[PDB]
Amino acid sequence: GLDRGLIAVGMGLAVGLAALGTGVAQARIGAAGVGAIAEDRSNFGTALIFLLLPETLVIFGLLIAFILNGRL
Amino acid sequence: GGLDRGLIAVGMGLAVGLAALGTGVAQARIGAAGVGAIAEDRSNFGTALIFLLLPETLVIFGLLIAFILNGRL
Amino acid sequence: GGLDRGLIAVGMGLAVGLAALGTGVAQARIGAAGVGAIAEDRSNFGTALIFLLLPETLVIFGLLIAFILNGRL
Amino acid sequence: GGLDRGLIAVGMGLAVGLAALGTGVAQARIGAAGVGAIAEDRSNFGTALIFLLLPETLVIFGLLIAFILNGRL
Amino acid sequence: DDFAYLNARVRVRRGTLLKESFFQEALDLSFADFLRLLSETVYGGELAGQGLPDVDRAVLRTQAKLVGDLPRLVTGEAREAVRLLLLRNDLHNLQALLRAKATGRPFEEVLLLPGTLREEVWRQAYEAQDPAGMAQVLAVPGHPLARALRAVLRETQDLARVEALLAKRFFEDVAKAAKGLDQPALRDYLALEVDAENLRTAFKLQGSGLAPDAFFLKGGRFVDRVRFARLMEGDYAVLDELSGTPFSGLSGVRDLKALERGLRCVLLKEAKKGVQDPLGVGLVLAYVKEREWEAVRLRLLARRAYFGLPRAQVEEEVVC
Amino acid sequence: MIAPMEKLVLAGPKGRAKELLQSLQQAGVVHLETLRPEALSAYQLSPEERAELRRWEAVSAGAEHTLSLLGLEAEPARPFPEGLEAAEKALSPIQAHAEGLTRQKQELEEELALAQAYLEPLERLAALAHGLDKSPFLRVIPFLLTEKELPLVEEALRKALEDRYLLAHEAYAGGVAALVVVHRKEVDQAKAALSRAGVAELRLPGALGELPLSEAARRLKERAEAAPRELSEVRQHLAKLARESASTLQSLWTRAQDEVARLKALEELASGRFGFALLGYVPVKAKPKVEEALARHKESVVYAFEPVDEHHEADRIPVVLDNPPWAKPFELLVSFLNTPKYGTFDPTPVVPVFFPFWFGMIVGDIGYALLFYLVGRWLSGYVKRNEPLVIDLFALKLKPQVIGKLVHILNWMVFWTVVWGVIYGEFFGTFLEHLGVFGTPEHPGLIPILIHRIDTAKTANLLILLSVAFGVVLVFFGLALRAYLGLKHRHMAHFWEGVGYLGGLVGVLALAASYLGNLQAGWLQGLMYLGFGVFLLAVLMSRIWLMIPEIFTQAGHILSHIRIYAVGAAGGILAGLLTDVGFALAERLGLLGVLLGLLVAGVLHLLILLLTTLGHMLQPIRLLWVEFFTKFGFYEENGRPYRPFKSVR
Repeated sequence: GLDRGLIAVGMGLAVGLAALGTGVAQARIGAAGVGAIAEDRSNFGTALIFLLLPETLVIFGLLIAFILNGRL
Repeated sequence: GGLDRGLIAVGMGLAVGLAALGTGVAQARIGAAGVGAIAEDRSNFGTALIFLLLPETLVIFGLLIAFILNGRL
Repeated sequence: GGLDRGLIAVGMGLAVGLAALGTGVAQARIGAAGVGAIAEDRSNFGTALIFLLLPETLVIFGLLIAFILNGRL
Repeated sequence: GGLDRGLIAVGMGLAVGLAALGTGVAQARIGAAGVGAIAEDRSNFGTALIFLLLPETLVIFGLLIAFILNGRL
Repeated sequence: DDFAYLNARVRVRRGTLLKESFFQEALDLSFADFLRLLSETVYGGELAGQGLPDVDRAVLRTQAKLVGDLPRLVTGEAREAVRLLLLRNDLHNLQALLRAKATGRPFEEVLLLPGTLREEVWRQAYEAQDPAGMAQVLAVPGHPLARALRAVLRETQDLARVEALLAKRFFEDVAKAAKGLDQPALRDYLALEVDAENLRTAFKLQGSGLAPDAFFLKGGRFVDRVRFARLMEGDYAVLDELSGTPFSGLSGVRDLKALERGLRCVLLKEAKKGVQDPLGVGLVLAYVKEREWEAVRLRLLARRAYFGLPRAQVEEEVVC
Repeated sequence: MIAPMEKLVLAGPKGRAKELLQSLQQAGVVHLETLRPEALSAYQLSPEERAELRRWEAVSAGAEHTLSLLGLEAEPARPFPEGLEAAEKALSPIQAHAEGLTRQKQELEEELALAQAYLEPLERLAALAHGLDKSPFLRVIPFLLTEKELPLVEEALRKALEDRYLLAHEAYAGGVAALVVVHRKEVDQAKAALSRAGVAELRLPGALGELPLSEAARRLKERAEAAPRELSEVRQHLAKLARESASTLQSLWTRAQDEVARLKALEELASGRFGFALLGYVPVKAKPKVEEALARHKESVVYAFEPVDEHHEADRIPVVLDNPPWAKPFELLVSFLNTPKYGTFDPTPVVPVFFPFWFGMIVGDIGYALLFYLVGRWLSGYVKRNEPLVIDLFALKLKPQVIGKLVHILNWMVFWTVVWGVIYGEFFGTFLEHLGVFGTPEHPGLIPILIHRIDTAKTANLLILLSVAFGVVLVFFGLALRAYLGLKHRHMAHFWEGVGYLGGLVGVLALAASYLGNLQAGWLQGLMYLGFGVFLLAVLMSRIWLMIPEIFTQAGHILSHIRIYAVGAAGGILAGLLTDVGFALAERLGLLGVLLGLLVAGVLHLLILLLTTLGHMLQPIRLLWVEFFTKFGFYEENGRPYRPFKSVR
């Protein structure tokens, strides 16, 4: 029993670093969304769909985390 | 055998910290544009709060991974 | 002797996370210019969704290497 | 297996993730200027696509080194 | 904050401008064809009736709707870098209100074309016991006038020497604010513009002989004190000395008209270079100065079309 | 295959010019040309026809402005042959009706919006000031102000007469009606001091802030009691005006667009005084229609059906596509990009022969195929209903012919995703768990599987070799096609670049497969000889330099076809893992919360459907668009788009 921790630090590294990636994405996309909403109310749905599009990153990170959980 | 509790703990802490870094980088520019919109007018307050509090999903997912590791511990 | 499964798994996680950071860095500015083209007129819709969905090759290449590693794990 | 199989895999995955980070850094600014040039008029499409997808040689090189290391074990 | 967000909108708006064949075919008509050709384009969105105040109100309203939006839509460093392009209007409105307060003619006297500030500030900023209070209610935070008027307000309350030092302080403050941040295509532009400004000031103050170094500023690079003095006194080989600089075909020019024509052409040429930086501030610069060139050329073609002037009177003024 | 696009030259007299341009514009299958420089004038049209042209354009602009004022959108119909002043008598009364009503009701809404927001403070100060309506001794400074800070504004009244000078706010706490009344000059100076403390007088537009408050409040009561009746009646009359004017006004709009199009194209001719001549371009499958249409005129005025001059000096030629109808509905999908140059290869059949077959290898779920078949039958019912598809969220309005093309591509795609859901063996992710319908030897229940795709020791090397092999076929076909098109036009640099990239790429592939692949380093080394010898021969007999850095990116483009297997394994095991978690944690934990796990796995499965099928739908077509289309050129000088005489109909 020695490698049981290193699978978990790989799990946590994948989760945290993919969270960092989509945080970097949602920074600029949410800034543009808040700018478009501060222009008019009529750009609500496009701001929500462009903001919720980069969650592919974290759901793939949860995929890798649950791979490494289902192994252990 | 040893050298497993510490390593699942550093995975836990690294996950929580690095997801916190991700939503910090997000909420930096999102809250900057939000405070600019609030300084323009008070009408758009609730939409500014909902675009600011959308990236809490990141950290509740990070705490999910942390608590899965701790229940494994 | 037992230093195999954990180290191939942290290689898996490192590949996935770091490629994820790569396509996040890409989609940040591309989605910013995309919303800047959308919120002027809604005729640039498909020709901004193509550029937003274009950098999603990076995480799936990282997932390719991850799934090969899971096959060897 | 030992330390061999574990460490060749992280040498694979680090290469894949880090080359993906490189092409994300490239395609961020190139996609920003491309979405710009398209948003002027729908005429620069055949040149925005080739200048946008010139940097993917990096991640196919990362996958090349990865498959060399996969066949290496 | 984000330069690319504003740059996308600015590139969309740069996609819709007027071509060269427009005025090249509008160089000979009789003002009804002018109303015809302006019925289609984006300036026709605010054209109410017909005639010269209708066309002028349409051009000013479309320019305020299509240009005065981009000082908004960003927050922080991006608006601090883009607000220093369309800021001549605020100086003109402020000096008009300054001379109106120093004259006594009523507050509803001037017409007050829009700059970068909302007009409620202007309505509030006439009654103040202290002109420092007027500068305080005028103050939006990082504004150049908000820290220039209180800078050269430190002598009196309301004079005209205050207005002259206001103009000089404005020019040097805009140049220093261009130097104070990192935009590699706007610092050189504002240096070349303020060089053009005090050069044509020296041309339009020839023959007087008053103290030039009180009028000469700092912030340009192509001229200095000795060229300014030897240009105020009458020998023009120094104006012929400026070669290698973008003042290229401008040599041996004496009168004010051909001078200002050459300066406006070299400013629009060096300001059309801003597609060099398709991410920073150069593209919105190359949009705004091209837009004002197109607006004033549209105005001059309107005047010729209405009053039936010869095309030989206008041919030199569409050269660039 | 691009149509051969012959030339059509006509001539004759000028009344017959307008008449034959009418008869050519009714059967609108011809493109135009300037034909200036030789022996003819530029044809300044006529002064009276110029007046008629600008009057017709005024008719068109007024009709479309009346229509957009009415609120509907401008669709064509069939036109009507009738006189011009009859069209004036059709246009002008409905224009006068709708223009007077859109003056009346919009200014009514202005007056009603300024009235309803300020009825009750005005009526309140009227009931408060019913002892002085317009008495000539003391002005009534009104200020509808904020909450209980009345001493801050009444400090000016304290500086005024304190034992006098009645100034207060009685009631209506939405805005405190601070009224001030002393005198004329006293109230003026105290109003100045109160404005220094912050105050403003009720000086509004209309009748309230321009007259005395009693009669103005009575007029505001009148407008408040009258205006919604006119709201309802003017909506009813605009609805009637729509329902019995829109047909004839958009019919005359179609007529006006036809007349403006004909007269503005009439200046594209060349004439002097006893005749004209014009030139145009006709696709070869339009020759009998134009021939029978131009058989009508005077003595069958002389046509010149020239076979078009060849690929030299050929950039002004219009281009069409002309594909067989099995490959027809991908013309929009290949025409998002630019157009060829009439002498460039027709690129359109390879996307039916490749793209749905690649998308099958992307999506190998029978449940995804069944959901696509459901939305396809929905969308074919939508073109049965003949409605244009509209959504204001995306501002997507589009006509049902594009939607029928979308039906065709969706059916021709869903067949290949069915067959690659069969071969890959995945039903809705993984519903082979309970009913072992797909045969692996770890749980053989029923019919076998061809490749398992969930593990990689059995799948990954074979699938990755086939994924490279499709790119090998595609890129070698593209470079051979560029060499063909260089051989066609007698332009030699394209031929050398094609054969050079082909030789260098096959040399790099042979050296890779030998020195990094298997053993037997004997046979392939002569192929390395041949490949690099051809590459050096091309660079020497070319002098077309900077191909040497391109060959690395060229190997990049032949090797970047990994992504079909990449997103295939990604989406496949993602769906399989989601239905695995849902099915296992539902069944083997509780046995009756199985519907709970089933529907939450279903809704998360449809969530990842809705959230990444856009991306792994977009991946094969960008693979085509940035490998295959850019190998053989396709990005040079943009061609010239064929638009005929419209006759908008």
